[PDB]
Amino acid sequence: MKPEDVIKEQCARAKVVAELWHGFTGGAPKAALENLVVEFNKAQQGRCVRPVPQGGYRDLSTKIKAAFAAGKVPTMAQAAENNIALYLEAKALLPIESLGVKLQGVNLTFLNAVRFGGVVYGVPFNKSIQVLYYNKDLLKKHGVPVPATLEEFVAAAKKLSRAEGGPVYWFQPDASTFAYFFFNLGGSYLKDGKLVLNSKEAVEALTLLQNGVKEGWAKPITSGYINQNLGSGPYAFSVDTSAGYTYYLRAAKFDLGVATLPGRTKGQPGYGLVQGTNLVVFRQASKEEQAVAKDFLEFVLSPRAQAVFATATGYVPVTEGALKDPVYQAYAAENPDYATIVRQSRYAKFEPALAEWEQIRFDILGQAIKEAILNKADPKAALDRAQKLAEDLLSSR
Ligand SMILES: Nc1nc2c(ncn2[C@@H]2O[C@H](COP(=O)(O)O[C@H]3[C@@H](O)[C@H](n4ccc(=O)[nH]c4=O)O[C@@H]3CO)[C@H]3CC(O)(O)C[C@H]32)c(=O)[nH]1
Ligand SMILES: [Cl-]
Ligand SMILES: [Cl-]
Repeated sequence: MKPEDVIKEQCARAKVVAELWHGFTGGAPKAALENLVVEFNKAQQGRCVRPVPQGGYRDLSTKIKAAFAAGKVPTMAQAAENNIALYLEAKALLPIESLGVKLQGVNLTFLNAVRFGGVVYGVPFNKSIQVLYYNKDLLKKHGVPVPATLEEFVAAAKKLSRAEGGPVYWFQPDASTFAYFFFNLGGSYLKDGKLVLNSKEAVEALTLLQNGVKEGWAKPITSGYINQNLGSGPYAFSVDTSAGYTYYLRAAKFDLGVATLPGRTKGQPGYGLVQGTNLVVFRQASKEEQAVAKDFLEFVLSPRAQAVFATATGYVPVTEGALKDPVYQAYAAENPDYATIVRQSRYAKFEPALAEWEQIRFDILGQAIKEAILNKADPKAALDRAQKLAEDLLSSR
């Protein structure tokens, strides 16, 4: 009896049903969301949440845009900060504090990101941070400390790749992995208000990755997630979302390590990219649906819900109270990777919260990165093309 079957039964008997459109395809993220919902729906008297999978996040934004064109929107959806800026163009979003949802205690790294013109429009829900995954066994085998600096990280990848006859730093050639190198080389996407994709720190970041392919220390992954490719050739390291934790744990045939990111110096860890989503509440929803959403949002921000969701997934607990919950404490005392995830969440950067950013990051910036890595395009030429295509897209709206 699958949690989604139990939810279908709950919603059938309910007097009111708030749909929640999401981008979890399966694994621990989809399961944790549904177990949370089952427990919520049990607690209510004929008022229920119905999670509806819409594919991935890009499929979810496409289906939400189509739902507006049809005039049939869900009560709630997942939304990254760029999707919030898009939905605010249509004044489609209910301010969260208008429902009476208390947000005291929500980590300000997460709450500042959902605040637009001083108004909170989203509840942080599944917020990830990039971490350093590694092969504890392969580092021990060659006497290599877990690198704390970018310099150390490059040296380790060179040493281990030479020892093992193959590139040990695995990466997707995408905007998320670029962001780690960009940010920690001192890059910023906004210069005096303007989006800039071809800055010298962008060129430096893409050049480092392309040189790591050429020098035989970096392995581009082109088919599936890094965790779906383990087993083929030697693996030492990747830089990847904390929501990958359970997928890495299931796939790895070696002893898996999680570390804080290599930074410019030992003074501080490297910044990680914040990914994952907020829950938003649509204005088009019925007052009765919005009251369900208010209850469900106060449930999701409860310390026990935050403790169960974060320990099941490797998402970052979004509240201070979650770290004080005994279920979280018992997990963390048995598994030091939860503390390492939280520690990394202190050193956290976001991508621009622009309405156009989904298209930009995938179809323009993502594409320039694949052109340089997979087709050996000059990094500067590839990013100059991305700059002009982004400038054309921004000016057209
Ligand atoms: N639409 C839109 N997408 C965005 C934006 N910024 C980033 N992203 C995408 O969000 C994923 C990170 O979100 P996160 O919740 O941290 O992680 C996801 C999955 O990544 C990850 N996962 C799933 C299966 C698996 O084998 N391994 C695994 O790691 O687990 C989670 C549940 O699906 C990136 C990765 C991507 O999905 O492949 C493309 C990128 C944005 O601004 N807009
Ligand atoms: Cl493996
Ligand atoms: Cl990308």
